[PDB]
Amino acid sequence: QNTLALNIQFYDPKQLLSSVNQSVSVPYFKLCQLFLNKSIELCTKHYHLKATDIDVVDEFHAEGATLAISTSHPHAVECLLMVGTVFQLLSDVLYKRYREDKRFALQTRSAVCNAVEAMQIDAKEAAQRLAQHLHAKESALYLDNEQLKAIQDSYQLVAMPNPSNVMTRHAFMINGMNAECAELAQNIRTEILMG
Repeated sequence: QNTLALNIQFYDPKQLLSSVNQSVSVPYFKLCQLFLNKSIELCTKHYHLKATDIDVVDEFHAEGATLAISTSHPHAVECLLMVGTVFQLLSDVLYKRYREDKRFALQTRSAVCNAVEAMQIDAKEAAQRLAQHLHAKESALYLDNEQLKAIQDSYQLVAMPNPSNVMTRHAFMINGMNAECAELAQNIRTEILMG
């Protein structure tokens, strides 16, 4: 399919999304979407792509958000992973701020995936299935051999912990990133927050 997908989900161990008021959840989902749109804009700019080169499949809602990008675009893998990295940094700032203000907020988790041949599922479904097994602030990926080579020098990958299903037995947890990668993510987060 030549597609990569990014799925973001809230971590909600107390099932607060099952009782939160629409008056609070609607604006919160929109603020998460605005931060994600700002990440798309500056990450695509960095990789000489347009914001519209990333498809908004599902806007933020209680069950998460999904983005997709065609692998025909140069830097597609690096760009979508960076979008997830920057969004996760913004999400952590928002969560800490709202909790201090005793406002509703949840931590997020994310996954970037290509289609999974053994499972016969597409990228969107793979990213949704991988992100569902993550905990707060975690990020994971499933990429074909070629795509892994293009980013294993940028990201520090480890095997998934106590994997319980085929999707988690195939994925890698993102444990960290190299110096160039960390500097770029922080600089984009700073540009989005400051001004």
